[PDB]
Amino acid sequence: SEKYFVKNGQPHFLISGEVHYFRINPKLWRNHLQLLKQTGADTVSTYIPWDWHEIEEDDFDFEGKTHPARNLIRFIKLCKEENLDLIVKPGPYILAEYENQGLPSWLLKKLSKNAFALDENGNVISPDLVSYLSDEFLEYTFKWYDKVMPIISKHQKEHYGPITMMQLCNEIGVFQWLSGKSDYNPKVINLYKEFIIQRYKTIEKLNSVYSTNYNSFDDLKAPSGKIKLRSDYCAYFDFHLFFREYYNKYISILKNKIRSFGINIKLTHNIPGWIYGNASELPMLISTYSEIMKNHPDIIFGLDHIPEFVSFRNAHSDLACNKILEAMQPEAPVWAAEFQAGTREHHVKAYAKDLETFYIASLAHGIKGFNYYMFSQGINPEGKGFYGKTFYFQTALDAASNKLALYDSIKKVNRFIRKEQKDLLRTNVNSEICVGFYKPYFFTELISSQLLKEKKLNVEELGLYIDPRFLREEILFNGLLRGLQTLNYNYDVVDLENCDLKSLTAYKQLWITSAEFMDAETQNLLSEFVLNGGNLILYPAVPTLDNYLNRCEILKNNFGIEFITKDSSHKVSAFGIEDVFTAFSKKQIYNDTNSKPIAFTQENEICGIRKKIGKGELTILGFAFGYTSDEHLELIDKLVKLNKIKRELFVSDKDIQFVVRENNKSRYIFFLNYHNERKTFNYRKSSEEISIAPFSYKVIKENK
Amino acid sequence: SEKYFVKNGQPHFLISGEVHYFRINPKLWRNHLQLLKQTGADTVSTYIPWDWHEIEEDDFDFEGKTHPARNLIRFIKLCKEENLDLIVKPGPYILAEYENQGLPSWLLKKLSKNAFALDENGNVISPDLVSYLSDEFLEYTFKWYDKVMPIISKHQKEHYGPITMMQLCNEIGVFQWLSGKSDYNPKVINLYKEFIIQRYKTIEKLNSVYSTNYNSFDDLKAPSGKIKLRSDYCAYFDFHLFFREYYNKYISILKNKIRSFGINIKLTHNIPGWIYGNASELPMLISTYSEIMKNHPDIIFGLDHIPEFVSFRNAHSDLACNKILEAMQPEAPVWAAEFQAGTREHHVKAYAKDLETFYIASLAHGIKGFNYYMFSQGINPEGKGFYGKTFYFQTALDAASNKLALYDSIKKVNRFIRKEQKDLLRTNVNSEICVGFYKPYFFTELISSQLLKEKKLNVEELGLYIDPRFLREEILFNGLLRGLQTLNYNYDVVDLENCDLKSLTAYKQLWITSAEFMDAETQNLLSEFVLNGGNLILYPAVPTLDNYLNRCEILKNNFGIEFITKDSSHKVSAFGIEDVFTAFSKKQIYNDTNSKPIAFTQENEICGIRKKIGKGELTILGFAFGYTSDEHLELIDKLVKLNKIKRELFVSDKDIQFVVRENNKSRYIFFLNYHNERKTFNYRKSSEKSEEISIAPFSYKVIKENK
Ligand SMILES: OC[C@H]1O[C@H](Oc2ccccc2)[C@H](O)[C@@H](O)[C@@H]1O
Ligand SMILES: OC[C@H]1O[C@H](Oc2ccccc2)[C@H](O)[C@@H](O)[C@@H]1O
Ligand SMILES: [Ca+2]
Repeated sequence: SEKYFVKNGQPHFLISGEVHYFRINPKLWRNHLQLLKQTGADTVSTYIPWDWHEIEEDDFDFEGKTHPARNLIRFIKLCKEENLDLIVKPGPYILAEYENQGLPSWLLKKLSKNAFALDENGNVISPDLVSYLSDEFLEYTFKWYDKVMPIISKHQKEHYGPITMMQLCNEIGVFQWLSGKSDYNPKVINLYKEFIIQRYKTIEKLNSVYSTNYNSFDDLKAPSGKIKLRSDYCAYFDFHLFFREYYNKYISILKNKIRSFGINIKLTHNIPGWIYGNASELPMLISTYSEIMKNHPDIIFGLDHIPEFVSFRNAHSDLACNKILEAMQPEAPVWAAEFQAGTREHHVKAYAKDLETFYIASLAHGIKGFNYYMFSQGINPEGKGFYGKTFYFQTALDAASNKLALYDSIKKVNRFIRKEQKDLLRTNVNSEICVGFYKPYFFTELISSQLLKEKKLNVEELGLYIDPRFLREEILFNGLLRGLQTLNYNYDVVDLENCDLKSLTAYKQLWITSAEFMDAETQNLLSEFVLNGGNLILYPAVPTLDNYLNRCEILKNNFGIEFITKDSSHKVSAFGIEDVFTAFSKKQIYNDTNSKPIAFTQENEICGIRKKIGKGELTILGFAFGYTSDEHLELIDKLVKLNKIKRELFVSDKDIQFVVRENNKSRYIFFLNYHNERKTFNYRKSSEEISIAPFSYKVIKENK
Repeated sequence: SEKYFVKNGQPHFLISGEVHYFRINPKLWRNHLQLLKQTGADTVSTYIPWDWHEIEEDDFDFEGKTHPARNLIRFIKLCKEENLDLIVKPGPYILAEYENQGLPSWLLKKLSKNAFALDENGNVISPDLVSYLSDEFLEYTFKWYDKVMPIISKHQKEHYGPITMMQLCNEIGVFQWLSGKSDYNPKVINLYKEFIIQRYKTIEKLNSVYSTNYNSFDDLKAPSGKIKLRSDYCAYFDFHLFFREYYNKYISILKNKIRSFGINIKLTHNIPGWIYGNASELPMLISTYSEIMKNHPDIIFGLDHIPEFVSFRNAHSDLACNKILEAMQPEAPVWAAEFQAGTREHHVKAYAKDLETFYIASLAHGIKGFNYYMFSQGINPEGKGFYGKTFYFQTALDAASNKLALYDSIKKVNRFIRKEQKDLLRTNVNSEICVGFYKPYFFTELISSQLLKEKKLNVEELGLYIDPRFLREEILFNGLLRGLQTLNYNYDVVDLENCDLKSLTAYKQLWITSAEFMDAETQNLLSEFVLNGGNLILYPAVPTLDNYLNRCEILKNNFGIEFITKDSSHKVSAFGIEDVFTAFSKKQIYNDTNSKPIAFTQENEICGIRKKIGKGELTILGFAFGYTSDEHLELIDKLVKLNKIKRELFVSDKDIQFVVRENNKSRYIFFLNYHNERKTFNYRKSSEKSEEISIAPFSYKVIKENK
């Protein structure tokens, strides 16, 4: 049932280290590789920078003719001689704090204006930033692939070379995320028009959905500026859908070109979204790959994990990300393509004792492989660094292959992983809670994000009051998921899109965090789930609109629900918990015919009910809570206990986190102390008395 | 020369604990006070909530007649019996996570719409947010003062009562900051119009400064919306000046009213600005008090320190804040009105082992007094909690008066303080570096802040490239001040406004972080500083404009500087350091005349020079760096060594922070490990058998030397 990497027909924990040959003295290449191998790592990973190897137009150096660190061929040869597999990442974009993000200077000087990503006025967004589908960009990308891909092909495992995986490009769409700017290149906009024509067929159909007054598709302009009208929201929503198809068109073109060279190894991509040691925005980035993930079963996405520190402040980020990736990519192992080792930023410390706990927590949280990023520090050649001379700090090895504090932490964790991998990789957690992932709430990177300074989405101007980004960050990510992890309740996440009803019935509860809008297919799915015998917890709103904010009351009508939205105090009572702080004055006040009232406003109006529908159960809360008080943890605990869900262990200290991973023969108990306090506690199933240091861990094995 | 509290003509370390009588079973009040006293605390501090005591309009209970915990009079008498002095804070605002920020529900229901803070449309900003100078608000505030102030007066120290200090209101302007919404109440806009007429006298004079074409003062409207023209920037700048006068009028009215009750105790106010464990915005909030601090020498401002954790991620916040308060309030001790104990938010943990280090770091960083907030947890009575039933977590005492883990940390710190306070309060750090505090760069809370959502200031639209908020946050707060602390070079901060040259002349170096604008007074001051023998480090710009973005080239002309602004790679070389990443493509390129070139662009154009001017030295760098790379620390170190400034100690681990504090009698060495690593290091004094020390993660050592 578990998904994991395989070597010699047995479960294999992929342990990779990132070592940038182009940033290391080649006299020390062998020493770096030997020290990486001696930690128990099996794989080494690097970019192959286009700028570094196509030194002038149609002048390629892979042999160190012009600089010894351009000897890619020797580096590949050394990986094989030192018994490491190799991951290669030839771009065209590498990012990696490399000047021009890896594109050649000669290329960026030579490209015409229409090869660049353009703002709505037709101005170049950045001299760094090409249009992914530019004819000229792809032609030059293809000429780079024509040189590097024959080398990669010849050095595949198949041909007793070390190369086992290749990444296509790097964090596709990350520049639109960080800037909050869409590419309005006329070639992109023509592709958007085609998408829209393909989707709606006639202007009459688009007008009926958007409430627009176009006489033809010629009238239609790409959305831009703030959303003022529901028609602007509709247009921006489809513009988000378009970019997900656009990114699939791009990676498909690279993939087909790669396959033409007989490259049959595993293809990868990498997911950004951490910043300042928080990952609450990474689900938005995962959502931009929805069309890639549906159309490429053979491309493995891995996570870029950048925790920076390890404490209760960010403990929930990596679990929530790993669970959402599992939801979106159920047929591949959850792995970290970039797994923090040292720090990209000198002033943002990465402590060995923090990262060691992160590595063990990551195992608890279901990770099946990782690539330490950066295992080895680099020195930027010839000022090719965007920032200073040095690439990364507090790594396992400095750029001269000096061992640093993190080295012995990685060796220790790797030795544990190698000892346990055969059993540990085959373990899962017993989740009786399912949490719905509704991707359209996440489709906002051009209008609502932590990184976008401008707020292009203001739901109150649309006659709404539940903002999807507030819902998905504060009520879901930092609220429910943080709360369940803090309470040591296992959950799984399920992608509600095309979701199999049969997959939902294993769970005792399904939790849906709902705004005022939800498509017909999802309202029908939740209707059928409850009628067939499921237990649904739904808050803060019964939805009444579809994704285009047109009337859709399927779930409301099927459940016999009636409500009025009314203003009250932020505080409610729920299940006899007084003073539960809620996000909104406006709440849903429910008619309680055939219902049990279970939550009350300060004036005793009914803002939550329970109800039997068909064979199933409904709990509807007409208010939004996250986790910002002890009453929130009390309320989640009461909700979980409605359907008699139990934690695996009794642990005497509530502030110890545990994860029980089991298969038929083996149990692992991961204890995690995310607190600056030496804790002593005892545990038993639902002497045995253990002490854990601050920001530390303990793993116990039990045979069944 | 140190400023410290004095008790009976001796240095006194003010150690207070916050204990909310209104949130504690009154049968347990005495036990809370006894346990606070047993930590060596000398004072207890509490809000007196208007909502709690004026239970209905004109129905007052201070005696526990309608609820036992309304017995303020008994709580005061218990403070006296348990030998604790008392700080009282009757508002009218208390915030304190109390429903309606302390204002009575009956008041907010009764007030007419023109008592509230309004947006530009005339919509109520928040049902909890009054207009400070609303006639209706002040009439009810005065009726509240009429009942609580006679009690406070009767129980003052000079009448043998325990009350020694009183806070006026609570964090004035904290609501205008957090919403980024200014009050457009007609009372406020009318006061602004009077302020503008008084400032400019004639519409012609205002039009000459702003470059506007108004026919009369009646055509001038309060600024709103984004700044698009230099005229919009001028209007918003005067609007900021007006709000500083507005807050001074509010506090002046409360002060005048209080003094009429015969209340002669020390008056206080409290500075907000920490959020998410970072204080980089606090200097903006303290700048909103510029006019109060000039007009009220007798109101002592204290800091509200909320670090949440204690690591390299926030190590520089408390020192930079303590130094900036000293700069604005040099005649009073640096103290924390609210000094984090436990956590206001269940999900935001406060570890005893973090806060213990914070307490010791605060001593190293020159704190002279504090009020542990919260010493005692509370339980909100009668649904009065804004956010939940429980007030604070992980405190020294739970609501029931049980000792929690933090209790023994506070007792340990208090014990050291009581043993050492006689010498420690008198100790100075030898600062040879002075950093200039240029208040106008901070005057942006209506247009540019971490908390404002809609950014109104875009300097590029004004033909500028150096944003004053980016400068003061990243180049100064997270850059130079962070860098000096990390490198263990002592610095002082000086307010450049009405700054006496004689106060600058004691330093080996003055560091000025400059935007393209700076007033004529400050350009003249810095000119005279260098001519008379001062050593000035100035970056990233020679300014060429005044506070209204009109021509002012005084400093440029006095220093014989010629420059052109040119685009280049972010990276420069400086003092032989290659690949120094700088914030901007645009750099100042200086003529080499009568100067040594010491920094070069990628085209080897000159973007920094050193020169001798009169008896002084000038170092100008035409590029912006904070601390986002190792090269930045190398550059700060190089600049400091230009005048042969030395650290107090050789320490074998550069990641150990230290402060040496000394007087004639005593030397204290404070070592601070802001890192999750057990560190073993050695040290010795820079002049004149190295000592070895092992320090735990996130921990401290203090060494006392006699002589
Ligand atoms: O911290 C923001 C992002 O920082 C990087 O991405 C960029 C891309 C362009 C410029 C700067 C950072 C990382 O690759 C990405 O994983 C991360 O989420
Ligand atoms: O963390 C934001 C602020 O949080 C509080 O301020 C408010 C004011 C109003 C509403 C909520 C918090 C603290 O008193 C203040 O010191 C702090 O800077
Ligand atoms: Ca019904």
